[PDB]
Amino acid sequence: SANLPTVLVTGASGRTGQIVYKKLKEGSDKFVAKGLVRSAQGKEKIGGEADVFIGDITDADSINPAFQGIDALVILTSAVPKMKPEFIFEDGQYPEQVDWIGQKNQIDAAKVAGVKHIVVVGSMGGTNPDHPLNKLGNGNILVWKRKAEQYLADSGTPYTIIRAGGLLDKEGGVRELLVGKDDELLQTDTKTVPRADVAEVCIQALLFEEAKNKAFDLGSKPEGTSTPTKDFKALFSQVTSRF
Ligand SMILES: NC(=O)c1ccc[n+]([C@@H]2O[C@H](COP(=O)([O-])OP(=O)(O)OC[C@H]3O[C@@H](n4cnc5c(N)ncnc54)[C@H](OP(=O)(O)O)[C@@H]3O)[C@@H](O)[C@H]2O)c1
Repeated sequence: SANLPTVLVTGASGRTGQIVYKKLKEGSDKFVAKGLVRSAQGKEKIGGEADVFIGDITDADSINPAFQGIDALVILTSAVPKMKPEFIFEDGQYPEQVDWIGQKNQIDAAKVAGVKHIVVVGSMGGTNPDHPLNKLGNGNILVWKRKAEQYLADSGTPYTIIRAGGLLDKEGGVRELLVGKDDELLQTDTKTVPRADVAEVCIQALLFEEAKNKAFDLGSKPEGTSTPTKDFKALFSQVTSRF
């Protein structure tokens, strides 16, 4: 409902996705949490609870049930490279299918259900088509994720696109978070961010109107070189880019 949003997080058994899922449950006062995962193993990993759905984002009908009644969507799905030390994408699970098409299906499902807000987590690197990450498993992962991002900006639904720096497994809430445009943070040594702060930014974007129709790159300052971001109003306000 307008005042108690049902928020679906997809890739909810993912590393960032599961922090988003728990934070929607921990604070299941301001939100009703709902998770989408790819397998029964993923669903059990996260508590196996009733608000978790199983589906394949490359099969639009298999994910449609999860979208019923939702108010917001946080997309935390990604094509994931597999190792045979050389990396490859499983068949029909390339960034084209998973990140472009897989996300297209979420976005289309969400418009149907009348979602007020879709948040998507992506990656820095998308202003440069020759970026090293695109070579990984011959995928063009950043190209396809950008396509999904542009498709989301295009759809008419209020959106927040979060292009994270290198993901860290470090404590959330303890860093100054930095917000950039067009990969500019990649010139710095502040171009990486804990998974738990990306998760926090997804949830915060839900709470502030200043986050709607914004696209930014997300980095952080090392813990101890500044005061932790506590004021997300100010943070979102410094963004002016729509893409
Ligand atoms: N790794 C980095 O340092 C880096 C840097 C910048 C940005 N990012 C971006 O940040 C985001 C979050 O990263 P993360 O490492 O926390 O994510 P992650 O652990 O790799 O999780 C991605 C999730 O997507 C799910 N998924 C993949 N294909 C699916 C499909 N066929 N149907 C349903 N679910 C599917 C995976 O399911 P399973 O559990 O079943 O595998 C997984 O749970 C990603 O978009 C990533 O591109 C990553």
